[PDB]
Amino acid sequence: RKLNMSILINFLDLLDILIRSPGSIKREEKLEDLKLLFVHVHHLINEYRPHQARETLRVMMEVQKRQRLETAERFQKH
Amino acid sequence: LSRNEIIQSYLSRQSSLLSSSARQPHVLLPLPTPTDLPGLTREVTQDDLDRIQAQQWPGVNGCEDTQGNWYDWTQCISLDPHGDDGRLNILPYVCLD
Amino acid sequence: GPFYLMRELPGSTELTGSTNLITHYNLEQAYNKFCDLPGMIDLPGSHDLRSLIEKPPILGGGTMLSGFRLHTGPL
Amino acid sequence: EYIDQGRNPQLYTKECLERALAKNEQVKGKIDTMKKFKSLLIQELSKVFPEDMAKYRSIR
Repeated sequence: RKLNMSILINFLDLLDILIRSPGSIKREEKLEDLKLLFVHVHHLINEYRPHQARETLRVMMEVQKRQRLETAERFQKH
Repeated sequence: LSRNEIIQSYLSRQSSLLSSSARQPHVLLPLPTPTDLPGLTREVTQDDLDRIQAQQWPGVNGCEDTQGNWYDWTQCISLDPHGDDGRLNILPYVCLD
Repeated sequence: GPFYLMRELPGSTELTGSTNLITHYNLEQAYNKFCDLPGMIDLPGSHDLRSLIEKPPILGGGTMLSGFRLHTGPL
Repeated sequence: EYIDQGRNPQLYTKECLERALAKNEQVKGKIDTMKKFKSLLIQELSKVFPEDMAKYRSIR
């Protein structure tokens, strides 16, 4: 998140520079380097990290069954 | 970023709300020392679970906050962790979508 | 200051079109010798039927009836 | 031949003036956006975490 904020700030600074000094022709080349960062962005913010935590939740899944077993304990109370 | 209008602004706002999402006290959960990789090099046991579920540790369940903000592993408590005045029934701490 | 992995600073002042390029074109003397009223008042005016032929040169860039009306002496 | 086609550089001068005005307006808008971004960064720093936001906004 800090890197994304820094990238947004750097994009604003580059836009201000292009508005103030438009003679830069290599800036677009940096976008190609962003492709490398895009690799990391392939796991950036949306829908891939929580699955890892789901691993731990897997154990909790059986705990959910234990919760059902808790209800089954009522049968013993019967 | 070239052509923007009211419909474009509404679409951008909806996309941002879909992708990223009076007290509103944000519980700044700090990196807990009881983990598995660079934590205590130990497996998941009852101690780590009880420390992350009862104490303010975002190890497995989540670091609980004040004002009865109970943030367990699957606790969808109606807290105010967002930056708005809507203390609705938020999703679980894991929020596995 | 600049720590590790810091991006490069652009040039100080490269070829820029944000400056006042109007004065560099030297358009002051043209505006003074015109007097967008200055450019508009110089379209049909030069300085402060033969007339129909002369007006066409500034606009675009029978015979007996016109000759009977050319009765004029020396003055 | 093109310059002697009954025209002048007034159109080019007006286009240059309009481009300069548009560049000034875009620079002002970018400065306002940068100020708003800095304000939002300071707010998020004071709200959630100030170290990372300050390090990213001070010297990138």
